[PDB]
Amino acid sequence: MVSAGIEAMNVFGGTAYLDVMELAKYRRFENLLMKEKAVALPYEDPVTFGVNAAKPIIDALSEAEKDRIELLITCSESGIDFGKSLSTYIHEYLGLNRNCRLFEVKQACYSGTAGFQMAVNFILSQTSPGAKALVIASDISRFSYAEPSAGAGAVAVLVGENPEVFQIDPGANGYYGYEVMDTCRPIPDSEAGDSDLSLMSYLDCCEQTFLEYQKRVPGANYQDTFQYLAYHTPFGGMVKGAHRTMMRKVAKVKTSGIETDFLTRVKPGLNYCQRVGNIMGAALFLALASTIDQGRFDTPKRIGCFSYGSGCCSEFYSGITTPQGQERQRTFGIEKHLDRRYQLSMEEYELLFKGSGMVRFGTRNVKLDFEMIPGIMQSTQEKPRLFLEEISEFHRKYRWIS
Amino acid sequence: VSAGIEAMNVFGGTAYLDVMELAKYRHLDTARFENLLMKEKAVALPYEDPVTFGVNAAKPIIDALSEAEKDRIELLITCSESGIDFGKSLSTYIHEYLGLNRNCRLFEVKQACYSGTAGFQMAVNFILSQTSPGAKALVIASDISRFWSYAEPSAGAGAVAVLVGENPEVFQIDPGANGYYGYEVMDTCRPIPDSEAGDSDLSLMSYLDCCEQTFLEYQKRVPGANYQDTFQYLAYHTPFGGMVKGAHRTMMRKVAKVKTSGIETDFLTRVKPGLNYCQRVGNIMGAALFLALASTIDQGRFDTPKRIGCFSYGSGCCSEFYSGITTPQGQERQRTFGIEKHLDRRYQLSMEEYELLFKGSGMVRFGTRNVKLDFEMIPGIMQSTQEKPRLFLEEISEFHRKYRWIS
Repeated sequence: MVSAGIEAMNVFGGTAYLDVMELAKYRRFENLLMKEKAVALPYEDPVTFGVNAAKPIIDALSEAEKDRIELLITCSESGIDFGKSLSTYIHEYLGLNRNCRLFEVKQACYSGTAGFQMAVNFILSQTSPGAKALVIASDISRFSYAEPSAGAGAVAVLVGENPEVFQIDPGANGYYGYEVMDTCRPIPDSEAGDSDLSLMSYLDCCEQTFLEYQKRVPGANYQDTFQYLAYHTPFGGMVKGAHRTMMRKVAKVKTSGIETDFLTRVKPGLNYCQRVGNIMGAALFLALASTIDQGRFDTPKRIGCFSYGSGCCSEFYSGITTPQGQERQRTFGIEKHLDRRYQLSMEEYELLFKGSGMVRFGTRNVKLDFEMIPGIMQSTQEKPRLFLEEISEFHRKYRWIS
Repeated sequence: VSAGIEAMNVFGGTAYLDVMELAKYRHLDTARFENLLMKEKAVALPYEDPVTFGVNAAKPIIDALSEAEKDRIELLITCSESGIDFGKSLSTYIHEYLGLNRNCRLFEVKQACYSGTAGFQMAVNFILSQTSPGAKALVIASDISRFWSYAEPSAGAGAVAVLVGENPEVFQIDPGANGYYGYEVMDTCRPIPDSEAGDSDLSLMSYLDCCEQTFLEYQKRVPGANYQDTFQYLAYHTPFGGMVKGAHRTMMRKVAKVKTSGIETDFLTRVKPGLNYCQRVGNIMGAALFLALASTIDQGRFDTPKRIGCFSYGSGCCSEFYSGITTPQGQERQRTFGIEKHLDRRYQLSMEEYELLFKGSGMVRFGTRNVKLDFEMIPGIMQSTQEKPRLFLEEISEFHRKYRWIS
């Protein structure tokens, strides 16, 4: 009847980043498909990241197409308020039409997929024919073995009725959730709990989501049905591990062919995760976007996506991306934008770390210095970017910088 | 395919106090209270939280379902601004203690008091999408107020659970009949763990702006819609009855453009029913509109199917106006939950008991890592009423919450 999914998607992978191994030295042989991690500056927040992710999408839309954006869901665990959604600020600085539902969803790293699935149902519901939605997953890590791994990033996803970049397979969904005692975020500016069960639950969910998908999609098969696979990816290493486990557990193939399957179906999805680090609720979208830019779509290919969030909830779902989709995605130049970011030295990193306190969950009044790390602003010369200028009686003021 | 509320129930606290009594005991200007239609406010005990409230709201709904119907619950959204964690959703704990099937999406939505409606509208679209035919969803709006001065007597605690599905006798929504409107505004927000801040200076102006613009958007999509004749009752986000009375008046002048003399009558026949339960509970934030909807259905007249119009607002802000039909059968279903009876059975705090509670509310405070709760800290309350089993917070251990059923 009516199709639904991603019409466009873009990644904002920070203004600044550091070299993961360098930071380990300055602080052995883990070395686990990490290379770079993005780092939120103090004049940056989840609004900044979300707006900067979504701006290139909105820029490319006509005035009429933009006014059809009628749902803006931001997905995060880096909330700035217990009641005010990040979506309010984002709605303002992207200049969206007021005829728009806006809110924030939260379930650890499942947030993005939850937001996306609700957006998809808005489209399929046809409660507003021709409408679009914008789902923005945005997370940052402020502040031992988590520090070099923990990133900052956002992925914006425009959803609608002509989804050349990722047309979902309606109803082809295996969702699974249950309460588990796991690493959570019970304190304002930090984490707590235990990643001791994390992997076990991720793998449990990974299996059970696919089995639920098979139950609703008869004939589905983990090896042949999917030409690429994308996973919630905190770091490449554990996804490589989880893929291996899936091929033994579920696909039940011989050990010798697994490395090949990983390289052809999963490695493309992992490219951008190495440039940015764990971006939590945006990690799966990042991997999806990596998959689409780094893979091959001479003809339409099916991609299977697994989403997981601690606590926990999870979902496995799938969609088609076409040659035209991949073309659209290339115009955003994600890789080029990653190449242009500013590399912190360890000394600069220390100035940032000691400065991150001035913007800390309770902060009522603060004025930010964009020159606090002198080189960064006037360093690249690109499209305008949003930054946090000040907090005044808890209300946030943002500024465009060219 | 139809969609909407198949059942709905309210949990209005274990304990409550008399609002005027609390104003006196705090030595406040009684005048600033006198026309606001407030009587009682519910108060979360320290052994209660948004999970407790949510679970207790939803339990009777789940009890009334067959095993098979319950296993079709595939979406659990909880709607709050009283979150307990930056990433772990209240839905995880609620999913556990209601015993739902693991084949279920779960998460939390947040936009001030719009949270509930946002959750409910996403749930409706799950049903209309037919991505899982026969599936149901459960949307639970749950908020509590822990502890500026003039908010204390007004600020309540409560939850409303809403089962959404394909045979909605209690509120069948009108698909696409939706006027949503939002924009950024500097308003009263919740930027600190256990409190509020900002300014209710623009709040009313924005609530009224939104109330008008949502209906105009609704008209734009529903040609022929009319604020007076189309809706046999109207429900609003209601923090307290007084401002909804005011906002209805304003709407009848601004939008319906009727003569001043007939407005009081229109308020009494179309709005006053919806305000009954709010007086018993106080402002329950994201659940307030659902509370008023439930009040409307229990207290109104549905000899024949009536259309109800609902206005949802949340500071910051976002808002939506939408409508549905409720049938005589719907109102019957709703009566089986005995909401009024449950409100009658709550424990009334004295001011001395209220002080013990207030000084105790600190031990359960957003950052709390380890605590053991005393259910006898206010001696009379537990073994007071004799009702179905109820969930309470027993302990927090390394940030993980443990809950207990008490018969």
